[PDB]
Amino acid sequence: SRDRKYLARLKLPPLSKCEALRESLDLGFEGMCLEQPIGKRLFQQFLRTHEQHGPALQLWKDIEDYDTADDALRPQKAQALRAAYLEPQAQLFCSFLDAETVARARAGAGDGLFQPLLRAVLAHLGQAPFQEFLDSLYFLRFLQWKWLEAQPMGEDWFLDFRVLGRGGFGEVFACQMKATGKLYACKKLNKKRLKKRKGYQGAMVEKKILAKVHSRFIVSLAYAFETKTDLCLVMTIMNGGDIRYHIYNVDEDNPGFQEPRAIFYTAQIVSGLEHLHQRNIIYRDLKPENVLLDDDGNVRISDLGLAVELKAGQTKTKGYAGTPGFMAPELLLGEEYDFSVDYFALGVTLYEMIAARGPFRARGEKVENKELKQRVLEQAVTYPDKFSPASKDFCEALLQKDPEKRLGFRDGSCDGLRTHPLFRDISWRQLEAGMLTPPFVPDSRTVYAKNIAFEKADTEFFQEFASGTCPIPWQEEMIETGVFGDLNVWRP
Amino acid sequence: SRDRKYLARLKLPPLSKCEALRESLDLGFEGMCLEQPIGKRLFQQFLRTHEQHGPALQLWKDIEDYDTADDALRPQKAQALRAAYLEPQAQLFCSFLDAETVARARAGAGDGLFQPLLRAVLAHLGQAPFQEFLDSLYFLRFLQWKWLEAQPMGEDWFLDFRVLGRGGFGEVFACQMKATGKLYACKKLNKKRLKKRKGYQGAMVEKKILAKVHSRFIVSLAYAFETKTDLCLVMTIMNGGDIRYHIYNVDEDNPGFQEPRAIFYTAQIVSGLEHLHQRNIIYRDLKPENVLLDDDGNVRISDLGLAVELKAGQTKTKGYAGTPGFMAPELLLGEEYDFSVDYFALGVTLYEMIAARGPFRARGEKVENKELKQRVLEQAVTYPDKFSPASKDFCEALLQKDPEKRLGFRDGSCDGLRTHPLFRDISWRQLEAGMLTPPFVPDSRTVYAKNIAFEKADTEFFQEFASGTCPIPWQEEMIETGVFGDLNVWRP
Ligand SMILES: COc1cc2c(cc1Nc1nc(Nc3ccsc3C(N)=O)c3cc[nH]c3n1)N(C(=O)CN(C)C)CCC2(C)C
Ligand SMILES: COc1cc2c(cc1Nc1nc(Nc3ccsc3C(N)=O)c3cc[nH]c3n1)N(C(=O)CN(C)C)CCC2(C)C
Ligand SMILES: [Cl-]
Ligand SMILES: [Cl-]
Ligand SMILES: [Cl-]
Ligand SMILES: [Cl-]
Ligand SMILES: [Cl-]
Ligand SMILES: [Cl-]
Ligand SMILES: [Cl-]
Ligand SMILES: [Cl-]
Ligand SMILES: [Cl-]
Ligand SMILES: [Cl-]
Ligand SMILES: [Cl-]
Ligand SMILES: [Cl-]
Repeated sequence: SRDRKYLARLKLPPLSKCEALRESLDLGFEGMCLEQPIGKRLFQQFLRTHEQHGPALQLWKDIEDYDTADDALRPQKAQALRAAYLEPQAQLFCSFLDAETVARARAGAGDGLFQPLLRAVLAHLGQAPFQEFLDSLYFLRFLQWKWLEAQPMGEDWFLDFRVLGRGGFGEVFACQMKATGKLYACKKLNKKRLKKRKGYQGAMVEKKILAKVHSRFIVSLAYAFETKTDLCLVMTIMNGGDIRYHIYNVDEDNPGFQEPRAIFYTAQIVSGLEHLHQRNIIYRDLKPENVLLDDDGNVRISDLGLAVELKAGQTKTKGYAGTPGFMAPELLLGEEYDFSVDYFALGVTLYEMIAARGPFRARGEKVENKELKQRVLEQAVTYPDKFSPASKDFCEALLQKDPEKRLGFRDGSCDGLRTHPLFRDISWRQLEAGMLTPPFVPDSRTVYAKNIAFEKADTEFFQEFASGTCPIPWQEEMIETGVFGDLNVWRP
Repeated sequence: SRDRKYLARLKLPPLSKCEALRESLDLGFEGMCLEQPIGKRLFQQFLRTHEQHGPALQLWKDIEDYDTADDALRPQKAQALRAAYLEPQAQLFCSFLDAETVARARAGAGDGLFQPLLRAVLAHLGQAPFQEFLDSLYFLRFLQWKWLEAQPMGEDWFLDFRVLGRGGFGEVFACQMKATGKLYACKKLNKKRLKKRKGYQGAMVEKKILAKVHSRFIVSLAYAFETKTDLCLVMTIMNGGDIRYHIYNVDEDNPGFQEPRAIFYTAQIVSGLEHLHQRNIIYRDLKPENVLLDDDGNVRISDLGLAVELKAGQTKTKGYAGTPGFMAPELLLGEEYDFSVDYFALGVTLYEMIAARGPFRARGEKVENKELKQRVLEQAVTYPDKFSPASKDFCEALLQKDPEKRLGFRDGSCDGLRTHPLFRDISWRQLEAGMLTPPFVPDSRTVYAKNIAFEKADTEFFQEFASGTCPIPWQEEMIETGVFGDLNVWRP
């Protein structure tokens, strides 16, 4: 799948070419060695080759391993961890730690056992070991990768191979990054039609939100660029398409998802919504057609074209935006609103997943926006026997017409909502890491995709929009596809 | 055999500690990338990881491989070389080369086919590829190894395990470098006895000569250091001891070497003598007791305590030095002399190897220095039937009493002497590289070794003498013993 010609442009530069990055990059520990996948990998390689750091690195790795392990393996793991690093006879005893820290980590039993230990380990690693890393070859090799990350990688680097859909949103293609073979979805916005529909500012707002979030539960933006005709956003491809299709069109006679599958998607959508709300962004368009499914069985939220970022000291907004059937009463009435709107839409979405109809409209019923609006404002929802008591109760809590009484985001988090009995069987710590096996695994639908004067103000906007490569996704791609391993070899 | 505790002091430094070496080292291409084993290895690793340099490196390696191959394999090698790098369809065609150079290298057939090609390859490598190496991680890793090479590695680093011999020369021990396990011979000079026998200047002259030669046919000096009681020279151990022992004491009834074995040692001693004479050094003590044998079957000259380096514009010297029986007439008469003296001693040594007696004295005969001196000056040598015509003729040529008529060093080399029919079966190019199988392989004799106020002028001399680690031998040891491979790993 890799193409030779583009793979050959991924060459590490001479060191002298990296002297300007060295001045201008943020070189803090958390930002470089914890948050950037290449930074982390290179930091850990430095630790592994410096025997004095062996215990700190192996303890670091063993805590991450513990944090994502199946419930049945945690006793034996927390025993092996303690014996290797914490007990007085431990072969890899971590003597940079406080006696208190070692004490507490040897006691304790519940969730987040070792989270305090981990903070201590990362705190230690950010002092002398990090300073030694900055004076090593490994740090320079990080600057070389960062120089590469910053090079031009525009339309030429992507091969379009299938049309996924066209409409007012632009056109979306399945495409392949030529050097690595990685598959992506590319959304293309026609520059002329965009100017004439005065959509510059909306498009920019969407791109910005996508660039600044980084969640496994939200489609990722990996590249933003321009062509002569289009502005282009290269993002995670979700091979299953939208979940609405799956609710109705897979078992046509008996549509709807089984509860475990519905619950698992809800949990992933809640994780996505929390990520946005913690960054002061309101999504405003949650519905089944904008929740996408991949062929591992996981979902992400997509279509961030109606989303708003709240400004400094802003807790509410106004503005009529959404999809009829999913907009909360407070929005339909023209009031100010906050993150609450997305929780009502969540309620509606879960209802549909289980019932294969919405709470206000029978399957296939045709309702004009006025008749729908008055149903959302006045109609009490009923629940068929198809709903368990926990799914009914969760749904009632989200469908509260008064946002003051609705379940949602409280005290900076969704942790309140995570405690509802609906989610009693979800291991959030494995969900967060992508390590919880989905209750259902679908087939890919990529084969159902069919084959393939501006002013200076227009120019400057396009070029600002075309900000290029996003660091974190690019580092992921390089590691995942094996390119990092191949180009980072010291002696074959 | 490696010891953990000393191995642990071989740690590569932080980069900032190498900034002063970077200013003060000679960083020329020939000196760093061709002559220093670690420099070369790191240069070749840089070439191997930069695909554009692949052809130059593989051609470089294939020429060295050709230069040392058994005679029967050279046709097929020179064919495979031409097809890979030189013909218009060659997969690894070397397009930095001139069309003339490629032409000549495709023609030709004799000895030194590709020597002009090799000069062209190394000339090319010393331009842009070398400049790219200096701007790479590989060059910095070279500075790190050079910093290590310069660290204190005195008496503590060596474990003495056997006494090889004691006398007026000091004491010689078999010893082991603790970090690497490498075995060496260590010669120790007692500081008090040395001062009192006024031997400071002689000892210094010897150390200096050993440090500045680098030949596979001369014992190598690897470390020079002091203790509270001794000055110490750590050098190649030669496990067989001196060849005099082997002439007489292995087949006691029928002593002497077979001609092929004698010829092979002579060829190696000539290679050693040429190395000295090309550096304007006269050995002055060649004899069987100072030619040492190792258990691969190869010999080196040792005991450089009488050697002289001629000064600028000096072609002759005077001074009565040597061993009775091996000193040339011109020296015995008190005349000026040059490199010719060592060729007479060669004559004597070869005579003894074949006859198991000297040319002037029967086996076991006792002759006072006066009666011997007059025999060397007046007696015509005779040759038993034991001598082939070629060995007789070579011996006659070296035993000429008139140094003007003696075979020797002419026009900067021994190439004249190399053409004598005696050496018709020696492949000099494999001999020079250590790649000619010896006609005889002996057993090691290490088990016959038995177990274990100064002025400020004295102080300054000892510390000048104790110059520490010699770069080239140290880099060899690191590579040979596997330490280089182990510490130079980038990702285990
Ligand atoms: C192999 O992948 C697919 C195949 C299909 C779809 C979507 C995808 N995948 C996909 N589709 C995307 N968006 C998309 C596809 C059709 S319209 C559309 C959009 N308006 O964003 C995105 C945006 C980020 N990542 C994406 N991944 N389709 C849909 O999900 C249609 N719904 C959005 C309404 C079109 C149907 C097929 C099977 C081709
Ligand atoms: C396992 O190694 C040996 C063992 C023995 C000898 C020499 C060596 N090896 C040796 N011997 C060396 N020198 C040496 C050993 C005894 S005296 C002496 C010297 N005066 O330099 C050197 C100097 C550089 N490298 C050396 N290697 N011996 C001799 O070669 C004695 N002749 C020089 C006269 C002593 C005998 C044994 C077997 C112990
Ligand atoms: Cl690692
Ligand atoms: Cl390093
Ligand atoms: Cl299902
Ligand atoms: Cl509805
Ligand atoms: Cl209804
Ligand atoms: Cl959990
Ligand atoms: Cl190599
Ligand atoms: Cl490099
Ligand atoms: Cl023999
Ligand atoms: Cl004699
Ligand atoms: Cl005689
Ligand atoms: Cl030859």
